[PDB]
Amino acid sequence: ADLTEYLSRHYKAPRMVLAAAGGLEHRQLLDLAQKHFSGLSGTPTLTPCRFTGSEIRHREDGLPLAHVAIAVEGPGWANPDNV
Amino acid sequence: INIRKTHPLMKIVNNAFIDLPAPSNISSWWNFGSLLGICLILQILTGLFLAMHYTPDTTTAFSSVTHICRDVNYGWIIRYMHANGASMFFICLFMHVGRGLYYGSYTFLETWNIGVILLFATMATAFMGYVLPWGQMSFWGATVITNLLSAIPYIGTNLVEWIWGGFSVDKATLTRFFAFHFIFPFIIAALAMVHLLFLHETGSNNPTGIPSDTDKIPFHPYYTIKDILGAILLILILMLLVLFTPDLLGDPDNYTPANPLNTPPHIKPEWYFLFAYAILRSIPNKLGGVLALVLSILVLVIMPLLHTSKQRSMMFRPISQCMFWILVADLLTLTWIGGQPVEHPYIIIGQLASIMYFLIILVMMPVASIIENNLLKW
Amino acid sequence: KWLEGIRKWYYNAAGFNKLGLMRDDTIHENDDVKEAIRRLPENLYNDRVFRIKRALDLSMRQQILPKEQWTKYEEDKFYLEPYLKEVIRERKEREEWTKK
Amino acid sequence: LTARLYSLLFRRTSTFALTIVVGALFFERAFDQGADAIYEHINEGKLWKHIKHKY
Amino acid sequence: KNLLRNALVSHLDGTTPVCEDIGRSLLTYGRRIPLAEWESRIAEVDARVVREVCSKYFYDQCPAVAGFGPIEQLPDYNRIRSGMFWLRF
Amino acid sequence: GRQFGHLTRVRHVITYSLSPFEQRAFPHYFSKGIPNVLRRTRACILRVAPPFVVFYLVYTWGTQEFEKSKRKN
Ligand code: HEM
Ligand code: HEM
Repeated sequence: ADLTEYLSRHYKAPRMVLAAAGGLEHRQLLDLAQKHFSGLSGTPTLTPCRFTGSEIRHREDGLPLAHVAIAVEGPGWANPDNV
Repeated sequence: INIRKTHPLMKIVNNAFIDLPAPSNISSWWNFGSLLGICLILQILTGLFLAMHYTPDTTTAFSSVTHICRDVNYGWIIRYMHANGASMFFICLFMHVGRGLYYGSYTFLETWNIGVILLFATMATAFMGYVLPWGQMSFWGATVITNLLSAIPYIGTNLVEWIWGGFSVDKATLTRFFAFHFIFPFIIAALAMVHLLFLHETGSNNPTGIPSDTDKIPFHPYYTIKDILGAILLILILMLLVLFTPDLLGDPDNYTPANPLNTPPHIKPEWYFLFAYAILRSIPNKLGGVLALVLSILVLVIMPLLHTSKQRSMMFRPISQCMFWILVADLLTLTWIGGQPVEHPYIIIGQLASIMYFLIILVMMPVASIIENNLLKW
Repeated sequence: KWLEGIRKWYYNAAGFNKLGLMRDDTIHENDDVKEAIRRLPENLYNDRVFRIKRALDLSMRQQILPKEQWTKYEEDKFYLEPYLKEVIRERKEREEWTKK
Repeated sequence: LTARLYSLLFRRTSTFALTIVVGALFFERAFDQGADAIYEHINEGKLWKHIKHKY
Repeated sequence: KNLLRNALVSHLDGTTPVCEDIGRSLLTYGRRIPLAEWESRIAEVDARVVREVCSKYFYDQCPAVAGFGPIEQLPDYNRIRSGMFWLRF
Repeated sequence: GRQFGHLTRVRHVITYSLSPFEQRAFPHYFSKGIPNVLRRTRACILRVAPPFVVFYLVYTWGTQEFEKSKRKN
């Protein structure tokens, strides 16, 4: 029931893109979307997030290699600072 | 790669002050290493300024010290820094020793023995410096302790006319003690480096006594700012002592000039040497007194050879904990009895305090230890 | 016998059941105890270094555990004593072989 | 209040050294003013400046 | 800038990375950027903008450090902080 | 005693640490510090002080007996 509620909540109206690259025709692709995705009938989230900054270590001395990542906060999608 | 991990000086500074693995548990009692170091370099510097303004001769020593404390700019605060810094130096030294004895850090052998040699050196240095102002108490302190060195048969009297610089406390005695007081803290600094070297060989301790090989944190920048905090607390105690009540610890009877004829009634050390003087005059025997004093600090040498327990600290042994606090109160009792005259209740409880000191150390620690070893099924 | 009552009061007031330690987490380590620590199964050894690291943490903050997680005297799983007895017996046997 | 202070005097290091020097000098001035003010406020009367003003 | 151009153009080649780009470019941006506009925004970048933006983001922040394995010699967090900024060291 | 790396052997142990600029300076310094100091005081005075009240009794009794020996005359 939780899985049905998930499927019936998220996948509806603006948040899906039918993408098609390669040797096809845009008219045919629009027509097939118009055919098959009829009856989908789609009709409230995205808060900002907290970048805490901390240190987690999982010490395990029986392994041959040490794996260390370190990150600071990046700008996001919508900046020239990303470039 | 880096400047620090290749350079021959900065490898020493790296294994001392930056990436030394220190335990993440040590309380404020592990600050007195750095406090003794800062007190030692403060003694060296302020004493060096006093030695720039001092003329060591029995005619003009007291006159020159009065010239420092009146005429030279700020000579009074530099002289008071030197004297009360000696007092706070021995406060932090006995707290350092009390830590190292209570938390079972006397399982270290060579660090402990070089420690006891440093204790001998600092006590002899501070006594020679206390002879230097050439007051009445300094004159009679030099006389009585040099005859204490003359107490031993077959070695003594020749040795004491040898270090007298004559046949009494003459000019040569004041100049000899100026030179040895003016050289011995550099030897103390070298043996402090050797002390610290054997420590960084073995590795430090913690209030539990459990070896802390899992949870070492680097020395910088946690314990560096912790020792800066300890240094600021020590300097405010030292400076309030030298700026509000400078006479609260010092002797009133020093400030008379050296008359070799008077012998004042209330002869006493400066307050840090009271218990050494209390073991002495509470045994009516000359060789017995000086041998019991030397046996007291040799009992501090003996102390690693009686660790017959099976924990390390005294955090987890309450019986030995109570016996250690009896030992602390007994040493403070010896200090108080040494700082008094000699009459009948004082005679009795001085004898009883010395006896209970030796009974607590040489007997009560292993009896408490064997009740510990029995009681937890080992 | 009341000496067991002394032992129970002593294990209560000794201060090493406060920090979540068992009986053999506080043993002083000479060469023999280092050998007996090296002679351990893996799970007991990992549980041991974990309890030791929690004890050093709790003494760093100088906070002592709640009532529901003190180690209790009835379930005293002392474990290091057989290996330590074997180390002492082999050491004394080697010493006697050197003496004679 | 704090954000301008961090944006000016605490990003770079040379500006931090400059402001600790300038702050030490301003603290020198105001602190000696306050020190002599308090010390000749609790010993009003028996101090040599007023006795000099008698003369 | 040369490595960015070469990596971007060599990545958006074939069919599958192209269509991945179409999906993630219509969801996140709202429009798929043609690569001439990426060339324009590369031409709007000199050394000055790079060092100012890197002084804005890398310099003097609180990292998230995540370690897995034999990491005893990994520094404690304040050593990462004292290595983050410069007093010119 | 040596440098880091070759001291001990730890299996799976996870340590979390928050940033110091993230968290407050004094976390509840006058709602937990007072029960902690009263707890650590109550767990030590019964092992520290009963020698020192004996020292206080020795000081007062020795003062009183020296005044006993000198205040008859
Ligand atoms: C000359 C005066 C002394 C100085 C300057 C001195 C200096 C130091 C320093 C800097 C340390 C390392 C820091 C510390 O652990 O607190 C230390 C450790 C130690 N010292 Fe001394 N010390 C002196 C006298 C003594 C004496 C007299 C003893 C007793 C015999 C002693 C016994 C120890 C012990 C046992 C340690 C190790 C403590 C530990 O790791 O917890 N020291 N000393
Ligand atoms: C090498 C470094 C030292 C130098 C150059 C030095 C120099 C002097 C000088 C010139 C005096 C005579 C001034 C005076 O008596 O007030 C003096 C006195 C004295 N020194 Fe030192 N000293 C040194 C180290 C120490 C140390 C390490 C101690 C012990 C902590 C110490 C304790 C004393 C004491 C107690 C006096 C007598 C102070 C008084 O009664 O006024 N000195 N020192």
